[PDB]
Amino acid sequence: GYTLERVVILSRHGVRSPTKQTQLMNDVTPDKWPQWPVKAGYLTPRGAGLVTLMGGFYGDYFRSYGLLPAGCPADESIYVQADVDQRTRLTGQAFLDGIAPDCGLKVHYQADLKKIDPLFHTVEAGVCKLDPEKTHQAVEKRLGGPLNELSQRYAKPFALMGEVLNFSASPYCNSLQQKGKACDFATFAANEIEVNKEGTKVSLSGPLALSSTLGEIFLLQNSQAMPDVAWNRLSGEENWISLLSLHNAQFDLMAKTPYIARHKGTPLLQQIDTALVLQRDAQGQTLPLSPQTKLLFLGGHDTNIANIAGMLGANWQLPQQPDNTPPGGGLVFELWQNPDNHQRYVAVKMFYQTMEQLRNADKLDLKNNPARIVPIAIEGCENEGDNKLCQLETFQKKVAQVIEPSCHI
Repeated sequence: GYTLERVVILSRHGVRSPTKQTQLMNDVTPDKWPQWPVKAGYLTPRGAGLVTLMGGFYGDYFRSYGLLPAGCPADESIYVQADVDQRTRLTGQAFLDGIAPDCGLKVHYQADLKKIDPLFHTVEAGVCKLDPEKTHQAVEKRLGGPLNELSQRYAKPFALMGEVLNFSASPYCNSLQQKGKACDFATFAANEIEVNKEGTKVSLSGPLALSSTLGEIFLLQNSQAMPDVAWNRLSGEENWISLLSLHNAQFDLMAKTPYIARHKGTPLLQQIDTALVLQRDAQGQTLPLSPQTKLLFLGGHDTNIANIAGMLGANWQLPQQPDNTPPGGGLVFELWQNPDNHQRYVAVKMFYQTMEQLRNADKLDLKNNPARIVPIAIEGCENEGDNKLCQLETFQKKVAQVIEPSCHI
């Protein structure tokens, strides 16, 4: 039986309200968008509740492998570091409240909340720049051709989005008709990538970008347990998968394309790796970890998970969760050891709540209703057995190959 030595969780924050509403999001449907109980982008109180339920599951799971004891953890054995946003801070705290209730443990974060954290937003912080030509070339290579082919590649999902929106009856469609254009949702505008002149932001505009945002909104509505999701026009598991495939495609192109992913993800990959093996003074280990550290939780974003997955050549689909980087989901790194020969191994898993588990705020447990756990294959690793184990030396080698040296924190 192998020993679980240490764990790093790269978590998305929990259920949040939508990002700020734009005129375009309004104009592509005749219907009114449901209002939310919190400011744009904030974790909702129900979202914090769900994260706490997941924290409880994490606690049950890790305690089953003796990583943490019963009751309050040994001090300094869990470290929780969050990005500066409300949704990430509060997710970190909701996690602790679940995994170690009434233990006085606290989320930690950057001293100045009014500045970007380069660990979570490396390119934004100017650590390293994206070159516009290389970015365009890389996203072509990822996609397998020009952006105009997205309309065919995702024809059925785009048609479904237009249906869900009732796009044909929308102000945007009328503006097309008045110029003598048809109202094909897939081609309402061009898909275009823009790298700013500083090389500190890459943005996508057009139908894929919009559809990625809107599909997430619907998924959030459902996860928040709002009574009317997508105006009652979105039903069925395959429709959910198809609609969210636009969102996942947008994350693949904009966040997993290795040129972009390695620039954005180097600091987090190094922090993960160095925490996992507990090389406390190695380059890229940015946190005041103790020798007794057993578990690091990193409270971040879907983009962070995607960046890491793109660096590591990881790709997945989550049963009963159509967003690959879902609310409250965590990309979990486990260090295992064979006590017989001392060989160590890394395992990578997505831990997540299904749509139904989020909507119904299901209490989670190891036996009857567990969070879902999906083992993740890593490109160039042994991926051996059901747990897809990578030999530690192989994993360390892979990390060293895919980091961008210029993007060290």
